[PDB]
Amino acid sequence: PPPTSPPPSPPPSPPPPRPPPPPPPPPSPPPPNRSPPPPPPASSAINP
Ligand SMILES: *[C@H]1O[C@H](CO)[C@H](O)[C@H](O)[C@H]1O
Ligand SMILES: *[C@H]1O[C@H](CO)[C@H](O)[C@H](O)[C@H]1O
Ligand SMILES: *[C@H]1O[C@H](CO)[C@H](O)[C@H](O)[C@H]1O
Ligand SMILES: *[C@H]1O[C@H](CO)[C@H](O)[C@H](O)[C@H]1O
Ligand SMILES: *[C@H]1O[C@H](CO)[C@H](O)[C@H](O)[C@H]1O
Repeated sequence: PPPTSPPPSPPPSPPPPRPPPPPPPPPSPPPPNRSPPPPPPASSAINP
C-alpha cells in the first residue's frame, strides 16, 4: 500500500501574555510664584 497519510496538524499555538501597564506620571509642577503688590503712593505729611 501507499504510505498512509500523516495525522492532522495541530491548531495554532496561543499568543504570549500581553505586556504590563505603564506607570503614573510624576506629580505636576506647582504654579508660578505670583509677584507681590506695589507699594502705596507716597503718603502726605503728618498733621502739625
Ligand atoms: C493521504 O496521502 C496518502 C499518500 O501518501 C494516501 O493517498 C492517503 O489515502 C491520503 O489520505
Ligand atoms: C501539518 O502537520 C501534520 C503533522 O502534524 C502534517 O505534517 C501535515 O502534512 C501538515 O500540513
Ligand atoms: C503551541 O500550541 C499548539 C497546539 O495548540 C502546538 O502544540 C504548538 O506546537 C505549540 O507551539
Ligand atoms: C503635570 O506634569 C505631570 C508630569 O510632569 C503630568 O504630565 C501631569 O498630567 C501634568 O498636569
Ligand atoms: C514677580 O516675582 C515673581 C517671583 O516671586 C515672578 O518672578 C514674577 O514674574 C514677577 O512679576
